[PDB]
Amino acid sequence: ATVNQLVRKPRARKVAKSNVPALEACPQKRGVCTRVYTTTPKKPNSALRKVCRVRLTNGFEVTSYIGGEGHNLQEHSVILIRGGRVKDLPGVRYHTVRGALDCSGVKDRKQARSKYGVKRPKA
Amino acid sequence: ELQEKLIAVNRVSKTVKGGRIFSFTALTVVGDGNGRVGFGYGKAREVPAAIQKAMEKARRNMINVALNNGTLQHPVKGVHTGSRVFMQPASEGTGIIAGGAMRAVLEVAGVHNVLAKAYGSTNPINVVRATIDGLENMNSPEMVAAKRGK
Amino acid sequence: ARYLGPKLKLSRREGTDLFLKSGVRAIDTKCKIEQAPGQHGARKPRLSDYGVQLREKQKVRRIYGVLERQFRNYYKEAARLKGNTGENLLALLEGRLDNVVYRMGFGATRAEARQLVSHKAIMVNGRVVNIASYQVSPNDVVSIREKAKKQSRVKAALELAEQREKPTWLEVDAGKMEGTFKRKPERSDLSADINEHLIVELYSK
Amino acid sequence: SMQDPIADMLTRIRNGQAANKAAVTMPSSKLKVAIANVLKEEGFIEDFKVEGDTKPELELTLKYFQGKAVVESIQRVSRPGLRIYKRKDELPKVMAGLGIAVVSTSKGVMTDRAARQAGLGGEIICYVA
RNA sequence: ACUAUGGUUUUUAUU
RNA sequence: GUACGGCCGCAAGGUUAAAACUCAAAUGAAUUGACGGGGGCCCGCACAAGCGGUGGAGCAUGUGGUUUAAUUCGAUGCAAC
RNA sequence: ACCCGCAGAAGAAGCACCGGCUAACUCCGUGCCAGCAGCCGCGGUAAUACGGAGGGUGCAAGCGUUAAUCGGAAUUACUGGGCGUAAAGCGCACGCAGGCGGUUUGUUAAGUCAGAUGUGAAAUCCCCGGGCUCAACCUGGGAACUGCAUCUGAUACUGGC
RNA sequence: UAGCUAGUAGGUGGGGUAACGGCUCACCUAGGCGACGAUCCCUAGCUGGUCUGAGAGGAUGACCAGCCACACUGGAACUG
Repeated sequence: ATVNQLVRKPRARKVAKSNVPALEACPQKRGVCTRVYTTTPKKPNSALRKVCRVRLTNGFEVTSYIGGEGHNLQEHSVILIRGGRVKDLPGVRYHTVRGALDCSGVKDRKQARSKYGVKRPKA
Repeated sequence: ELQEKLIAVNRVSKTVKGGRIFSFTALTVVGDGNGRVGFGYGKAREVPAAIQKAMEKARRNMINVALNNGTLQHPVKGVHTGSRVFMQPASEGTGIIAGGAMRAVLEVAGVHNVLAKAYGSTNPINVVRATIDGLENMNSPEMVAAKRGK
Repeated sequence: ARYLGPKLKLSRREGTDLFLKSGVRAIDTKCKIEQAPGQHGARKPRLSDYGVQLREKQKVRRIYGVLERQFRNYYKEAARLKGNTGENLLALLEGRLDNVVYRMGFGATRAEARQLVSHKAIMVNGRVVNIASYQVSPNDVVSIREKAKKQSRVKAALELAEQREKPTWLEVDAGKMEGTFKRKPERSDLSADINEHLIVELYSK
Repeated sequence: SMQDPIADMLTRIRNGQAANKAAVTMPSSKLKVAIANVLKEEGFIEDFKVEGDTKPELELTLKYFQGKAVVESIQRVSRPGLRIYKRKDELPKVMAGLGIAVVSTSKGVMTDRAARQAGLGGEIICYVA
């Protein structure tokens, strides 16, 4: 734009991702859960996956994936919800945390043990 | 000794009936001695065939550039085929530095002390040309001995 | 960290002796470095295009026991007062208190020398120093504390130091275990197990 | 239409030098003959001559010595809509000291040398090498 | 003057 | 040009013109194949036309369907039987 | 705090990564299933892509995963963007209010350039003397903060007349 | 959001405060403010500082030093 045009008004601004504060600008929050159901994947594939529907006290309503070698969940069971889209499971922008609340932990590993949540046996 | 360098070798296959067959493109610099720079393209089946086919072309062309102290006399910009190259003088010892397609032109001129960057296009066949245009925009003297009289 | 694992498997993988676990059984043969050529081809099948300088960068770190973040900081401070990263970088590593305790001969390895420094047994100009990265300057006096002067490994390390190449830039007395720096080490003598076109573009490469 | 007598001054020289011409001619003005007097003193041109009863026109002669052009940069810097002003130590070192700049000042058109020697600054008019 | 339709994925060499 | 308000028209309309949602795309150029109810010069027995057939009967010799205990597994448009 | 002794290897190591980009990789099992994926995409009988196993790679009292900000980003473009088509030049004519305007003189001093006196809080960067090894920190002296005001020159260009 | 406003815009006379002004009243006048965005609405501790990159530039101002405001929600101000 010309010097005269820029002295009148500068160029318009853009914001890449930080435009909607849906999860209150955190990586994770808590949700009580309102619904449990299965979502079907992009392209015909056996990879059908369970999800939990969560409603937030800021007015947002979202869908979370429940991965972690199992499923024990029902409505009002209370779980933690983290940012994490599933690129083949449409509308699912969030992911479940198994470090806390009623969402159970996983089997013990030597590799990939910083994922989900791992307890020690008495041994 | 004649000055030479290989810049890069890339696979540049041939589309054919039933699929594909494989060839290589080489980018080189030679010319006619130090600070007398000539460029070479060559494509062939096999890598060493392409390299020599390029160097025999780099021995047909040359440009004699102003580099009378073997170093950048001033900071300079050069441009060719969307590639833009900026060069400024630096200290000698670890001062090389700069991407291979700029560096190859500097090595065949005996320059080892720079700080240089590419802008716009990083297409290597043109970054080399933009560096050789930057050396066309380089100067020598101390022109107070030529412009003024005496 | 000190890695704390088996040592000779590192030198064998670099085809270069790193002075790790050196002395006695490690002098005159049976270190087996570059003696296993494989059953077919050079085992470089493949292997990575950046393998140099990348393995040379681990070599120059591991051979002084110096960690990445500190080695990167050495590459930045080495440039001051026209010092050149092709000269001052190596003279800073050789001027470390853990290398000076190794070059004065009180440690048989740079690890053994570091383990005198950190274990509160070393002094610089009469002051106790536990920092292995302390830079020794052309007037510094380095010595051991009385609680360690008669230790077995320290006396055995001096029996190897007299067979090693003499560092002419310093002085030492073994009966007091006290020495002095007289000159900064220079590239015209200070020579290393690294190639001449490598680690001169360290980081961002 | 035409706003600035300097906006068609240096183009003639840069384009005429590219055409390998020994002389370049322009409509005359106070600042054009003030710039030419300094470019002759600093040896960037050989001579200049000015004549016309209807319109005074100024012709200056280009240096090539034995074939190669002697002026290796010809730039303006500054324009009436967006002027450049430099202070006594902010005065430029053109082509990293291989070239020179020309300034207008309160004492009249002079080099960046003559301005820094006079301990003063001012407005930019030309950049050369 | 015979011609509308035709689900998915697809092969060679690189340090 | 989808939505909301404002302006303007007798009206169709004229003007300003998003957001959410969603994908690694849209798009300019030049290059080589291949395809056409496309072009030019043209060849094949391919079209054409002068004849002989196979297709209908009975019998034989291979391939599907049907079936049992097996009624074997492939080949199977041009390129099988 | 610091000194002296009693003490015995004793009480002390993780987590991520290894088809191509991309460091280090092979064998087992699963057999489009289960379990994965930054992009190209993995898994149907050699899976270097899942789970394990044996060996390597990386950093370390840390190592890692995420919703996001700065870099890479000159792809927001001042230093430093673009308008024939790829994306933006108004279908056209005239023109108020805005932006811009030859040249000889003087004069105004808004603006520029030059010189001072005030001020620009202390921490603090950077130089540098102490204090704890280095340094975080406490500081002792310097510097900069191009600014702004108030006095005063130059008298050239721009606006003004 | 393109128009907005009635102590808004100017005068005359009182009172008020340690002192100023429409500051607060009562009356005469109709002006005043707008594309350099008035009017209105949403958001909001500010700067020393902080992080980033070679820097420019960008994202941002806990603590820190200084300054301005607040004391459950709200009015009046008084003491000194």
